[PDB]
Amino acid sequence: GSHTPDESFLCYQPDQVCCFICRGAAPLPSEGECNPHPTAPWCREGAVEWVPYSTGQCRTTCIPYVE
Repeated sequence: GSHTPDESFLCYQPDQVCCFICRGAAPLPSEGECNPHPTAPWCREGAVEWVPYSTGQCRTTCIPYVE
């Protein structure tokens, strides 16, 4: 789409939650779905960044539910 900057997707799993801001890629699903979301206050609140994504470079982290 005329090239777009970084973007984050909040994925959902039967018992997990992932926050990722890619850089030329998309949200890789595994056992649930995902939604559109610029970034995440918790992503930075616990991780930091990323980069290694099959189709592109990303930046963010992953973690279980609230438990």
